[PDB]
Amino acid sequence: CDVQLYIKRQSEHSILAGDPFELECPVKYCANRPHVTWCKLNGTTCVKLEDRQTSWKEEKNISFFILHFEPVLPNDNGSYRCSANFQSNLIESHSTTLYVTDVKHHHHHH
Amino acid sequence: PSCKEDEYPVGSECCPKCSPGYRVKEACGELTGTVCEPCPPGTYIAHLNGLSKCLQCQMCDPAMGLRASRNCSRTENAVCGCSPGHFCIVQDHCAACRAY
Ligand SMILES: *[C@@H]1O[C@H](CO)[C@@H](O[C@@H]2O[C@H](CO)[C@@H](O)[C@H](O)[C@H]2NC(C)=O)[C@H](O)[C@H]1NC(C)=O
Ligand code: NI
Repeated sequence: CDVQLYIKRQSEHSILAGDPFELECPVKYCANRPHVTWCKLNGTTCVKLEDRQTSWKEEKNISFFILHFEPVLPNDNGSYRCSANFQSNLIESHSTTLYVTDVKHHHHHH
Repeated sequence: PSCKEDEYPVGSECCPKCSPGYRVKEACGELTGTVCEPCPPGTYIAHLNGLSKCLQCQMCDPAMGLRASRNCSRTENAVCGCSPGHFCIVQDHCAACRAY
């Protein structure tokens, strides 16, 4: 089989700071599961993530490498990418863009 | 055309650039990501890139009184400086040194 990452071009999500949320990077493989990581884009560099962290959920013919936001903070705004090392090669996914609304400082007047 | 800092143009749409130390082997689609490939020995790329071939490593010929102040790696170019007891006589950086 061919390894590949299935994030759609211009993927975006709109979520509330304060709620929990997961991003799911769909990974295709068959033989050995590849080492996957997530990173947030800050311009030129994609800085890797490790503090509030990741996990796998495996489905029939496609698995999901999951970045957990527990809860989502206001500063979690921005673009995110997963990368997969398989047999020395590297697959760079389309980024997905989180638009977090700061519920604390957001007010309905009505 | 309108690609973000981390994306590059292929066809009429944008695409994820490869990491430093890697070149583009196969281009993205609408749903699929960009396949990247390690730079061969003696080549490098220093930044996020959509290059299908890596750049050549700078050489530091000892016959020109040059020692490598830093080696070439896949992610970094080699930078030539002068060898023990030598001073620069040709300039971006030094390309030749004479002895004292
Ligand atoms: C660049 O790499 C060369 C080769 O790996 C280094 O030169 C070696 O230095 C080590 C000591 O650390 C010795 O074991 C070898 O005999 C040296 N090899 C040769 C042919 O010179 C060099 O020091 C490195 N320079 C830097 C700063 O990265
Ligand atoms: Ni509202």
